[PDB]
Amino acid sequence: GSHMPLSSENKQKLQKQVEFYFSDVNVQRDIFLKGKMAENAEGFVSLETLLTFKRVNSVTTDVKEVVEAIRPSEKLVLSEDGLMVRRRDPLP
Repeated sequence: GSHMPLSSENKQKLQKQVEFYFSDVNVQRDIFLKGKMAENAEGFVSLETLLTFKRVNSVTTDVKEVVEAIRPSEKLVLSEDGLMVRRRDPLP
């Protein structure tokens, strides 16, 4: 969308896609994602990593748009510097 913005509705759609990858059901089956989460004790995963996932990549290629899409979430928490995101809740 280099030429057009990511609307509020599309931000909400992307928000749910990020929540999808981090959901209790999915995360427990994702060896790659769990591997990234285990790189630090807070379970933070870089937004650039998220940009490589299909459901995110089809919507945006800019970490800054991912930050705006994610912020409203009550299931995810952004790092102080806005370059990473983690689950609000501990692994099941």
